[PDB]
Amino acid sequence: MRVNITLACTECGERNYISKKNKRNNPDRVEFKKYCPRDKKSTLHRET
Amino acid sequence: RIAGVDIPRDKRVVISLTYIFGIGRTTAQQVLKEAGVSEDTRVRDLTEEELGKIRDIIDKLKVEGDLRREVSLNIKRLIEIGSYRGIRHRRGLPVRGQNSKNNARTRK
Amino acid sequence: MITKTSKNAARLKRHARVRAKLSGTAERPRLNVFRSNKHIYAQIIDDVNGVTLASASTLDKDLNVESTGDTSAATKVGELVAKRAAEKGISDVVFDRGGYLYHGRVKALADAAREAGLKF
Amino acid sequence: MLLPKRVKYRREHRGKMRGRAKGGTEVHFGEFGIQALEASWITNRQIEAARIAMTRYMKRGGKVWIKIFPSKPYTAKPLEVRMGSGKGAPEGWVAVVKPGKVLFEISGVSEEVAREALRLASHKLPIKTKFVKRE
Amino acid sequence: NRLKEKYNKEIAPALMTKFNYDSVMQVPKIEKIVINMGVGDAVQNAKAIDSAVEELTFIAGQKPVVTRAKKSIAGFRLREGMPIGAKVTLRGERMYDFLDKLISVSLPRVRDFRGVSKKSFDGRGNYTLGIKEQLIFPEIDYDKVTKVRGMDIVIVTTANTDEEARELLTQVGMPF
Amino acid sequence: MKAGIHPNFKKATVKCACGNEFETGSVKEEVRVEICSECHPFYTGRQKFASADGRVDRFNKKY
RNA sequence: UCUGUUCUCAGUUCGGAUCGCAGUCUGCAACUCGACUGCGUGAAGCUGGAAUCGCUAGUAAUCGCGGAUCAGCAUGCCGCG
RNA sequence: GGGGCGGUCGCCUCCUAAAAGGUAACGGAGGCGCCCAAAGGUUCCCUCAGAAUGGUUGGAAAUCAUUCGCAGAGUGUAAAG
RNA sequence: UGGUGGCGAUAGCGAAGAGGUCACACCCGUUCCCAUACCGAACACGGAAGUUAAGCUCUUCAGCGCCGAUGGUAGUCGGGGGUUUCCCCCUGUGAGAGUAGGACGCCGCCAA
RNA sequence: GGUCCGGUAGUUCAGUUGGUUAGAAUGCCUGCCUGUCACGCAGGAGGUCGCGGGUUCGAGUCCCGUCCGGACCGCCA
Repeated sequence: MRVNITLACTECGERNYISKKNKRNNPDRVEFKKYCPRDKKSTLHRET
Repeated sequence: RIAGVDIPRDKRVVISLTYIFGIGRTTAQQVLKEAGVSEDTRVRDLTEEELGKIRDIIDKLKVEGDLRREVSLNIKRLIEIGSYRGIRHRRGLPVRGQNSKNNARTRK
Repeated sequence: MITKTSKNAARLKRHARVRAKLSGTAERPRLNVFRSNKHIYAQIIDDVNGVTLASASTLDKDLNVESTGDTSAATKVGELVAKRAAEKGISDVVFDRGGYLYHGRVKALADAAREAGLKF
Repeated sequence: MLLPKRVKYRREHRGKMRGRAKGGTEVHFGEFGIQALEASWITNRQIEAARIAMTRYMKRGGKVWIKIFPSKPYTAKPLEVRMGSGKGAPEGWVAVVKPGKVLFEISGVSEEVAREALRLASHKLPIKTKFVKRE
Repeated sequence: NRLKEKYNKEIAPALMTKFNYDSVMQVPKIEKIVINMGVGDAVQNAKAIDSAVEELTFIAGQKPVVTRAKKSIAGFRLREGMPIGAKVTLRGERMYDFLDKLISVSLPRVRDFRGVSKKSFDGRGNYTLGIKEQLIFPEIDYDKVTKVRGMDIVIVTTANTDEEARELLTQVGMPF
Repeated sequence: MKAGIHPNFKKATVKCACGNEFETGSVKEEVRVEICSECHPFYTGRQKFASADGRVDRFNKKY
């Protein structure tokens, strides 16, 4: 199954991005690097 | 090894060489006697010249690569000559001559 | 014999592939390279009118070297074509490898053109 | 009883008929043939009956050619039902025959017997026919 | 190497005179000698290919590649994605170093030998061997061998027809 | 070649029991082939001298 | 059986079946359809389900040796230790 | 094509559809309520399915080598483009 | 003769035949740049032993493929009839599978 | 005429869902047991899945149609 997830960051709490993922294929708490708006630069986004 | 086949490396020479299809106990003992190989030695420990000069003697006797084919063409001769012996070979029943009634189970 | 395709025939497909994306317009012409076994050719081409502007080769009638096909020749011909662009100055060009791999004498030629001042 | 051994769909439009036949307008394989001069449908029962009426009479004289195949099926709703609510099941195969098409052709047989035998078979078909021969 | 020098010195002139090629370099030539491995795995024993690879590396001069099966087939229960077989290509000095071992020691060392397949050719100069034992050169650590499956061997030449390749293989040194 | 993955390959002399010498390279360094192409019966051109082969269909009762 | 040498737990030097080759004997005669022998070969079998048999000491268990049948034909039978 | 019962109710592909678009019927055929951290983005490089012939374990097909081969093969999935 | 563009293959596919001092291409060997999910054929690398065999470039051809109006017809816009699921007459309009034949290349710009 | 079920060893039922394995009693066969038979005790073979077509690396077990039977409905004037 695919489950919704919202992305989070350590550089700053305010994070907004959403995505989809498969529990079987990625049980681990996934990481992506994306442009945070309020920090005004690219940072590394975890999920919640 | 000896003639296109292996030999166990840790057995007495006289017994060990018999494994090649074509020589049994008597043939092995007489040919190793002719060679002068002491008749009892693990084949691991033997010398190169004696190995080589026991190769040629057994090559001048027929061994498996030729006896197998030769026995097969002999039974082939018996088959297509139309012999009673041949048809017994063909059908797989005993050939030497036995009462097929009771046992006959070594074949089939 | 075993059907070995011509090396130039194979190269032409790659050259067409890369040419599909770009071409050299007016005031933005295109450089080109032939990496022949024995020589290296360079050309500045304007696509739309279908005519060249200036060219250079290892077998040019001066400044020769016994290389005539190696990286040293590539550097020398590169700075030569830079001057050949300079007199009827263009100052900018779209690079276009001749369906080659940007590692060797093509890189030497590109380095020569850049240092001579043809702003890619 | 020519079944098409398979078909892409078992139901399709009845279609319409206009103009002469597209091809096979004259004899091509036999000495003589029979031609239809109006448009209509022709079904397994018709071709089978005509074929038997031909061959059983002609006996050992020769061979008979058929240029027809009922690739077209045609449907019919089950008896005693209000119309509508789905196309009916298919229960027969039919061949379109525009005018000019030559149906049957005969080979290796005398002229007069072929003439009268084709006349005999023509009554099996529902269609005005005209005798026709190779140029 | 030895053979090759001989190929330059004696073979090419001899058969060039024997066939009258106007251009000398048109003379036929061995292009590659290639090995294929196949293991009835689908997986039957996962360690089978993982053994065949590093025995075949010793047999040849360098490491092979595990062959990736093309399409799935339930006849052998061979799912698409479970590796079967291995391939190593040989050419240059290596092909002659390989043919050296083969012609000199390997074929005469077979459990039994007569003249090699009479008409194994494909039709256009290519030619294949099916040898059942791994006994190719006598210094393999042969006691290790568990499975007896030998090699599938293909010699590829620049020949355009079977007759010229047949003639060439003679003085290359293959019996028939 | 990609360094390391291939085994060490080097010059490897060949010695047969007949003394025939051959100029080979191998993963190994010295090989003792028991019988070589100069000796093996079929390989001897045509059984030149490595042979023991007679064949007859005979019928002889005269003693 | 006793003594001594080798073998070192395996389908093995156990087992010897069945096979091709070459012989011996008898008998007019050994293909159907003998026995024996030299080679080559070497099979199944690694203690046998449910069940079942003989045996009260020179017995059972083993080991051989003769003998009637008779040219040859014995793992049978009779008898002996 | 009276109700009841049966069937259907949203979305996507094609035909019906009358060479723009649109166009109904309890007309004719299928599918969707997802899946993919790569099956995305980009740079770089190629080329198919099937067939014939040789090749063992291995045949009709496993894995190889040659030749033919404008697309038959693929394109996550249902049709069309 | 090489390079590089536009044009519908009238340019293709085949069958034959010519060339190479120069140009090109095969070739020579991986020493270091780079690479072979195995490899110097391929990638690149640096030469120049010999070869026009192939590629490439030229000469020839209607076997295949391709292009192709003329008059016919079938269809059909718009009118008019008929015994009208379908036929026929008039103003046009105009199918394609068929032949008349065209073609086995035409235009450039930089280096000979 | 419609809707829904099913169809497997010689007989009766699981599996039929688990797409990637065909099973359990009875019957039958051999042997033992008994004076013989029957019980009983050892062992053993079988179907390759109603029929046809299709998806899939793979159909018994998924989707279609055909045959077979069985359950339900077939009402208002």
